Amino acid sequence: INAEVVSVSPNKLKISVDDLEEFKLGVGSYLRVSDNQDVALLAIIDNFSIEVKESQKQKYMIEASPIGLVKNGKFYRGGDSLALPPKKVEPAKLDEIISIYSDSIDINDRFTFSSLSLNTKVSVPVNGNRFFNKHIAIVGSTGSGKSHTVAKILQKAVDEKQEGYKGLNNSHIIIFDIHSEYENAFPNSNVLNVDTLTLPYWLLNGDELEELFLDTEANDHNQRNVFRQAITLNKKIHFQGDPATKEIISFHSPYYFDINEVINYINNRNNERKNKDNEHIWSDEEGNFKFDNENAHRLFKENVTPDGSSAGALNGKLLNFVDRLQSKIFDKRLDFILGEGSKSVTFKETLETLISYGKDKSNITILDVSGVPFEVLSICVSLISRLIFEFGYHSKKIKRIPILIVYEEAHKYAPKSDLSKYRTSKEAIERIAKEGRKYGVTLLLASQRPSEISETIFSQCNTFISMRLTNPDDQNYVKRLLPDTVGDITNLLPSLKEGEALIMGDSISIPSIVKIEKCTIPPSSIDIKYLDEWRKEWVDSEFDKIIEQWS
Amino acid sequence: IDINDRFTFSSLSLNTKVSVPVNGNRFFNKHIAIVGSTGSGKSHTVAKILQKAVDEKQEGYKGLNNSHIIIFDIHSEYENAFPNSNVLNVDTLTLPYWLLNGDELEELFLDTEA
Repeated sequence: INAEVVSVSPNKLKISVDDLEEFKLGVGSYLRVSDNQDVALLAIIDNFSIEVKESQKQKYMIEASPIGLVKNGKFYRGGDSLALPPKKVEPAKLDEIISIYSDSIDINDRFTFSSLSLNTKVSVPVNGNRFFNKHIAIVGSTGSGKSHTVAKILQKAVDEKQEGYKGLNNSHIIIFDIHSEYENAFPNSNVLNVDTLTLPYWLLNGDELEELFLDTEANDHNQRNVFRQAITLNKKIHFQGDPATKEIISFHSPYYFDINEVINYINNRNNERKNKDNEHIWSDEEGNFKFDNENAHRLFKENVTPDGSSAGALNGKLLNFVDRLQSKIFDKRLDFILGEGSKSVTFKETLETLISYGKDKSNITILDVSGVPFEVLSICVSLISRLIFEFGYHSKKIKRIPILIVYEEAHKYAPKSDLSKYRTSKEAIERIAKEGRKYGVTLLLASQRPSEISETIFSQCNTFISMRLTNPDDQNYVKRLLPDTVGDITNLLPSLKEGEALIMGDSISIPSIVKIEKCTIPPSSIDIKYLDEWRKEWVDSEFDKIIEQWS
Repeated sequence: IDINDRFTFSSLSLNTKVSVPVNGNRFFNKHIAIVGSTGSGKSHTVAKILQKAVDEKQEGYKGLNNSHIIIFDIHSEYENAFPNSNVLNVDTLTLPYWLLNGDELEELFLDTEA
């Protein structure tokens, strides 16, 4: 009567308020509709309105959305028919808001890293087991502090430990940051950039190893056919294992090979010669032989001279091929993956760095891919993604350790586009998403452009923490891909504050607008302060020093 | 499909309760194509039809039926699949040269280029 619900729809609650000051508050506040005790329905507020009757004081309209009903402290989603035209409205108390989030998850499995935006005092704990074992997607536009949330979750991930022992916990954290953002956020972490990390070229699969050395645009099927052939025979001779395994070895099979002998194989095939017997005869100081699958290993050496007065069938068709590989094998930017240390490294040492079980075991491994060239960025981010998945695949085989692969700027690796330069990372990250949940290898898509991420990869993640999203194309992409929704809270995305997040999913009890805790040590990236350097005087001695290094 | 004609070797993936028979009279008499990349279990699915065709026997007798499947396997992948089968590798199989025609005999022995 004084303040009464006048429209009870199963999705929208429209109530009558005579005066707000006596009623007590903003958009998104929680409302309780119960004049009868022992049961209540909790409704979040959509919007206010004012209808003027022109004969009395104006009545403030409050449209609310029922998020669910509470019975004896237990929150159940849905809208019951117990609501009647004689109902009462008043703001929900702090203890009833607390009971929505506190009672749903047990004390041991609570994982709190934020608080409600409407009321700071109430803290929202997410179900930690359901949050981490399932894939997470943290999308929010630039300037919204998205990387602060990806940090503050991970600082709470390391700090979440068992009470039995204090120290380095069970987890493992791998971050693929391009902006070098999380160096300051985790100072005790193990950081690997191009100058120290040495990936092996032979661990690349068939899809990965083709695009590292070739391009699909300027290479025909006959041009690549020797390249699959040349590596395949080089794999078997360097294979020191049992002969009962070597027949399964192919170009897709990750076994060690020497790339420089493959270059000599391509270069020698560029200079192949036909004799009077019409056979690719070959000459070296050890003897005289013909080109065959048995005697192809002595072709791999450099000191092989062609003999014959007539050219071969595949002669001269590989000079463009070998020079393409010749440029990459001494490309100084590709020294981390085709260098001398890549031949000398082992698979044990390769996985000892990415997992970081070395001299300084740390929870968090940072793979700074800023120095990686952009044409091969989608390959190193694909090789490591497969390697941790293969580590996760074989960790349960030797046990018959969850690893979070944080993908900073995840749309750069896994885009909606189907271009061949992003082909390697998109299908490998799909294997992390679709399959790796049961092997313990779980991911974290952190990106400021969610709409560039492919839908298949993005939808698999079921817990959706979102900061301010204000690009209209980004908003329509995320709001279409939602597993759950509450009426007027997805429209609040461009109006979110700094550090204020929207987190939904089956881990959290109810979708809500939360405020992530402020980072004591924020993920600040050290950059070239352009206006600070440009304000200084003209540096002239430093130009001569650069060219000498270049030369 | 008639009762004597039904040849079930699989079940629906979206509903495993229902069995999916094929017209086995029209299944084998017209040519079959099994297609799938490595690691897809295609060798298991290829073998499964061949066990079921072998086990497809009339109840009036106990023993061998009239199954005749000849396998050109290049990866040596179904030697362990069928224990009652005969495997003929190179030291046991014997191929006469005189049964080759002149088109095969020219390629096996000589080269026209030299």
